[PDB]
Amino acid sequence: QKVNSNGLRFGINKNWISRWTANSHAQTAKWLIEDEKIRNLFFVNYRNAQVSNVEIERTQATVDVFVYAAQPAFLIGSENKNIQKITKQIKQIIGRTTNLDLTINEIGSPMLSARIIARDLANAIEARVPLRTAMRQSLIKVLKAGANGIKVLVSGRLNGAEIARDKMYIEGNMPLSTLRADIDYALEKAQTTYGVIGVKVWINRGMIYTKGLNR
Amino acid sequence: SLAKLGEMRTHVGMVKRYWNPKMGFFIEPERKHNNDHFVLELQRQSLQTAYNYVKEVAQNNGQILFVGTKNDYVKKLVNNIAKRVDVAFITQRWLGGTLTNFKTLSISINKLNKLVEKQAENAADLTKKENLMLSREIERLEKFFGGVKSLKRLPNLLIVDDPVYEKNAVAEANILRIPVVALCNTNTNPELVDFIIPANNHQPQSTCLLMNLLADAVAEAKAMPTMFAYKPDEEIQIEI
Amino acid sequence: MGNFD
Amino acid sequence: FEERIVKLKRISKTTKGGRNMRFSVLVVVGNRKGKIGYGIAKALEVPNAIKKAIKAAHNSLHTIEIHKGSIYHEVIGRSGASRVLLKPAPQGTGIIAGGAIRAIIELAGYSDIYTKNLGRNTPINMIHATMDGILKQLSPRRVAILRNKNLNE
RNA sequence: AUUGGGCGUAAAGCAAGCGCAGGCGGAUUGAAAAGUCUGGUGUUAAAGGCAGCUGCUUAACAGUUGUAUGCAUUGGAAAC
RNA sequence: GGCGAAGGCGAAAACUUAGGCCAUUACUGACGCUUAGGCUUGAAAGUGUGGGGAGCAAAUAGGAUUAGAUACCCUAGUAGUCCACACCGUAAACGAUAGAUACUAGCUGUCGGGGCGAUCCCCUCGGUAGUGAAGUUAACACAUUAAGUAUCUCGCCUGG
RNA sequence: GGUGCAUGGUUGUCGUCAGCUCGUGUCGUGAGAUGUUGGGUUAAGUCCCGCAACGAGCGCAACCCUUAUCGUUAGUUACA
Repeated sequence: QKVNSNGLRFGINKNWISRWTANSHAQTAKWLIEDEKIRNLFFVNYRNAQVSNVEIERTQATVDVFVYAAQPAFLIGSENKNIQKITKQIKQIIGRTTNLDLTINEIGSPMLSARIIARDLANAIEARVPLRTAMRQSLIKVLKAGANGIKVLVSGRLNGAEIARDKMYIEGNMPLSTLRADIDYALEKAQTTYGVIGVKVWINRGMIYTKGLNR
Repeated sequence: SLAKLGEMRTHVGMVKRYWNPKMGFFIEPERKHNNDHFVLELQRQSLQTAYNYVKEVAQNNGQILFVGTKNDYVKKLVNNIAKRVDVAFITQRWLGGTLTNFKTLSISINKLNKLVEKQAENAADLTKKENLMLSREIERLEKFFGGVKSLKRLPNLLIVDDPVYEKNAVAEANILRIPVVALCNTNTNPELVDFIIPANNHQPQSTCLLMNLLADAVAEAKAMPTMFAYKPDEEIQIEI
Repeated sequence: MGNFD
Repeated sequence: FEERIVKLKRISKTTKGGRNMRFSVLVVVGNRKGKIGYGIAKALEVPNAIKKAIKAAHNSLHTIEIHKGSIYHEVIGRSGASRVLLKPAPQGTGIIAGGAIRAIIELAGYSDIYTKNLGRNTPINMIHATMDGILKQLSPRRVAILRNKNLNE
């Protein structure tokens, strides 16, 4: 019944995930599922990508590709094997007229990227790593770098039916009656032989006071 | 030398027959007028012992704190002693977790210091409402912490002006192994106190003299000469 | 212990 | 050091909206040289409770002098209608006690004493009874001091 | 539950009193002889235990040596 | 508030009387505690003989209450409710503390005697009450009228 | 084709009420109280003098948007 903070803070406190526009109700659904195709491909098909976000800008058969990944060593790598294959597959999946021209540039030590934290929690979960040590590791790696409040929840089994352990942990600063509280969020569905575990993490990226503008 | 008698005109008197037998070692005769009377030899010996210990801890060159919550005369008096003797002080109700724990209030003292340095830097870097609100916050913080700002480690020694009303402070002191001296009014528990000063403290006429004597005892650490215990002039007393 | 000095 | 755990009491507090789960843990700390402390901790996770109890026990340390792993005179630890009797043992026979009492005995430093709990079997009560028993011992030099002759006869 | 529990609210003080025997009970002087300790003779069988040896390959075991628990008992020891 | 072994004992008396308390500097000298057995009373109800039924009211009836009124209220009414004889011996018959000899912090209120001595208080021998130390009891809580440490004698507890 | 009496996700509910916790320290052999436990104020645990406690987290309010007022950039495909 609670509201999604990540969706709450979109549009007024962060740059857009996809800020393009074209003619409507003629082809919008096609392009808006085609961008979600690459979104899912970078979110699932490559667990080692550690992509922070996705940004697609389409304008009349001309598209720019913004790709920010915390681990660049498996997109360019050696002998340029990954780039040609993935670009050819994406060209097949989007059309044979547009140009891709992707750009790669690393962010400043993304210990505030909730997405990669959810990825690491999953890599623990399918490794049958117990919840406690994994969450301690994530909390250490996010907090020791220097940042504000975090809170993590896990929902589902813990290798046993009749769920009796699914807690909430918050160890910082996170207001909810202030839109001026820019934050990062991740929700992931870890897979186990017992079912699916929903892991949610909120990591506060600090307070952006005295800005009053969206860029 | 020390332990003058003639000037110390009012040193006895206590509330109506509430004395405890644990102070019977200090009440030799029997009094018919609903009061108590001490013996001068025992109080001079206690004063000498207290002087010895305070000079020892002055040679220690540590930190001292005074406490006080009863009648405002003692409060203003210990304030004076604070501005005669460089020492921390408390003008309001004693706060728990002060001597049995240090971090809990060390962080608060550090926050007050942060506010102090902010005010030092800030002269026109704030709006109107927030400036007044922060000044009020400073006032509220110094209401309990203003005197106690020179301590960076657990204090070596304090004193007690009234063992009765500040039983919390003496209990916390006894919990730790560090000692404390107390202006022991009769009927108090002597087992909690380690150095006993048997003199009147409920009345201010004796409390002022005792406070002045202890301030003079501790004042030698600064190479700053004593005021009383050697001067033939009588002390001042004004109440109405 | 009277001998902290 | 080593710090065995003795009791893990699964408890909770029932308020509006149900039972908030918060279990308690018992720990005892010692150097095997005389220093002894004990700690109670309530928390909703095991390791933080263990750490809190260890810190609390370390904040209540106290040492006892040794008589070659034994106790030279009988002591009984009075604690809430739950008393433990301690009877002297020869110069080396090995440990004899119940689990909690045992761990207490070898962590204190002793290695030979006759122990028997009387009454109930709540762990903290035996802990307090054993503390009372060991505390109420006085060395032969103590009674030598209280008498004119200060020396072993 | 003498050694080693209790009887206010958990099981438990008779609703109380007058109150035989029966168990106790202020202090001393002197004789005392039932307890209390020192003395050995009769035993308390032996075997069985407790310890030390001997032997069957050590042990199991058997034997060996002393070991004690209870009443007579004649001297005495003097506080209870 | 005081006595009474317990229950209880309140208008006024006279009588026969019962047990205390206080100084006992007098007298006798261990006669003092308990006492399962044996006896002395026994809150109320009820039982069997005489007064009375003034009020009261178990039961019975009538009227309302709700599906239900043998109870909840009103009207009367049944013995008993007292005074005399013989019973019956059960009470949450409570301080839920068996009965005596010791000692132990205090503090306050209150009844009697002695001297003191207008009432007002100063003490002592005592009882009746709260407060509240150590100490004790699991806790509540007890405390100079112990549930504290002691000790003695009779009873009771070994699960509903 | 199943089983929310395995699940994620989302949602209803008490309720846009206002309370629910934690860190440190303390009383209590323990449960647990402790802060949050008294009063002044509204919508509030809003704030404050306290009080063996000092702080921190969520709770709402502030900046978020819209409307009611005016100064200015624009006067068109509204003014004319």
